[PDB]
Amino acid sequence: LKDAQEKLELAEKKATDAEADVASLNRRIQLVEEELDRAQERLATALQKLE
Amino acid sequence: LKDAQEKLELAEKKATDAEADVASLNRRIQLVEEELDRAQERLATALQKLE
Amino acid sequence: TTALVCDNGSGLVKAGFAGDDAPRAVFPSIVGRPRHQGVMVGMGQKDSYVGDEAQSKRGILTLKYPIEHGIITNWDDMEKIWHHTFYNELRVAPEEHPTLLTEAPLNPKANREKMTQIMFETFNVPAMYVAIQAVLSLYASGRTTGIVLDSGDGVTHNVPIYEGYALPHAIMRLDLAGRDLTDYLMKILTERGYSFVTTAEREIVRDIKEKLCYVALDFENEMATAASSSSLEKSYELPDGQVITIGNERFRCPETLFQPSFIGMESAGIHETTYNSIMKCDIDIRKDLYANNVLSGGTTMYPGIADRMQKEITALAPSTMKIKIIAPPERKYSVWIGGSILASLSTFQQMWISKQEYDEAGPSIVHRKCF
Ligand SMILES: Nc1ncnc2c1ncn2[C@@H]1O[C@H](COP(=O)(O)OP(=O)(O)O)[C@@H](O)[C@H]1O
Ligand SMILES: [Mg+2]
Repeated sequence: LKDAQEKLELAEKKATDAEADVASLNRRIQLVEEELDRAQERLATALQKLE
Repeated sequence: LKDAQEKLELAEKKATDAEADVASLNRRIQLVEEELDRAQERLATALQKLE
Repeated sequence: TTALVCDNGSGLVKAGFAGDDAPRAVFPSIVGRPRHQGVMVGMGQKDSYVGDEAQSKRGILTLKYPIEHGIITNWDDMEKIWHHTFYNELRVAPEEHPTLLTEAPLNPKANREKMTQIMFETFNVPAMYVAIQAVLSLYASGRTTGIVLDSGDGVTHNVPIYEGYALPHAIMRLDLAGRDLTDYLMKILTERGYSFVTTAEREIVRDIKEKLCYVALDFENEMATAASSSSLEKSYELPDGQVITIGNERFRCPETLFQPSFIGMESAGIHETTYNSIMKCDIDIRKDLYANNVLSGGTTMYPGIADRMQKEITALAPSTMKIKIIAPPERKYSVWIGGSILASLSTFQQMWISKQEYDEAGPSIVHRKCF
């Protein structure tokens, strides 16, 4: 159907936009993982200085 | 119709795939943000101890 | 057996069996009698189309919601809606299933008592329980603390909870919600020439609001930009053609949430009633409430609200506290998912209001220990 055709096209476009946000969330995940590792290391050094 | 049928099915599968991806990535971003914040609280504890 | 997790709401009735992920049947709660005369004989014309059937024949009906602001104003229509929900959208007789309705905070008692009396006398359920619409939305997030802003379509209420202990003196219920935003959008569309008056065209304005409107991060800058460029004007095709172009009406409709002076309401926006609700709490649980602010309800689905609200609260709150706004993608059905989780618990299985208890104490049992 023509309207179902437009709807399916719009939904697939919405899927692709969700995939673009999937990319952005992947970037957030990776950078925050770097942050997690850096925090582990910095906390270790801070506790050592405490000792 | 058959053309519309295939279009509809493919768009629906793509939409569901994108939704699942973005949802799981949202869960991941939640987890990594939790990592960051809890590490920050450790940082504050260490700062207080050292001072 | 399984429990029926119904959720009356105001604008969309969401129902389904306990233990699933999404409601089984979601349909608008409108009952519309026909208004014209009708000349074809034997067409099988009914006297009232309810639910999703009246959103397809809305051209010749006069739709009227049976729930105004949380409270129920037309009990016969609400009974009709419930009967439809049980028998045609789920096809399970209520004689063999417990029910778990939901109710906004600070609602009139008579509404709740009449609800339980109907459920026990007309539909004759085995046992029913009424729960506050915000605790469920807190269940669904998997938290146990946090202050939840459940901006539905009827009424926006803001219930803070800590460690499972609700704070009854800090509930701030405000009656601005999605319906008032629909009316205000329908009122500001007249500034371009488009006049929607009929109760059927309110649905078209609602669709415009859902598909186009968004919340501006900064209001004055957007007002200045929309008045110079034309990068915002998005067009939309009515149910008959004649596309319309929405200019700066896009972010002015949902801005009413943060400035209720637009529709003449005195109170402060949803950005400041949350901060006031927090400040009424004790001084030692304010950090946790700041960090676990939860959004729910349909009207909080505007694109860009989770950033505007965070910016506003960060402006109001002390600079040291961290402000975090939980906005799950399944916001609309958050209350119902929480209701399913609560009904699926084993510890909760003895809190239902059993029918023999109602027979002994009357409808006023709901205010008693079985809350
Ligand atoms: N995607 C959306 N974008 C903007 N507004 C929406 C969206 N979906 C629903 N709404 C608004 O929310 C209302 C539905 O809210 P809902 O959570 O169903 O209320 P209730 O608490 O009664 O169930 C609708 O009337 C509509 O105005
Ligand atoms: Mg609701």
